Amino acid sequence: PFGGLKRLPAGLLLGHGPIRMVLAILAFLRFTAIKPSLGLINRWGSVGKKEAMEIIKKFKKDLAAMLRIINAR
Amino acid sequence: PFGGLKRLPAGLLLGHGPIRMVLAILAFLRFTAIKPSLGLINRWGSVGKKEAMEIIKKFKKDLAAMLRIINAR
Repeated sequence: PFGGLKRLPAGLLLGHGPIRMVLAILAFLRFTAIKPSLGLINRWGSVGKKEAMEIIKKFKKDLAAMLRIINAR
Repeated sequence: PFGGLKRLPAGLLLGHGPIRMVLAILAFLRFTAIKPSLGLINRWGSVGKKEAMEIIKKFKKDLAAMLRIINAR
């Protein structure tokens, strides 16, 4: 009925939480052309290049999976 | 400040709202391995293949841009 999340965890949109979820909500804001908060931008600017690259590349493969689901539907 | 979004709009996690934002939050839930609600699943299964392909391909361009920014940092 509600799925795994009733709402975003407190502080996420302000840059607090696990780095993968912070980068995912940053991706969500970019997908929807919404400006992120200052805390979120600070978090984005402070993540190590390596771990962020890994996280975003995995996001890329998640999108690829969604596209395959759409094609196969 | 706190960015253009203090919280997700009402109903979005339950599948209500513009299709781009609904697919963006589905992407977020996939990125973070969180199960979507039945309403979101219904939206996902009901969206036109063409329109969803276009939206998700644009998301792929957004992730490419984020990766570009990380590489530039």
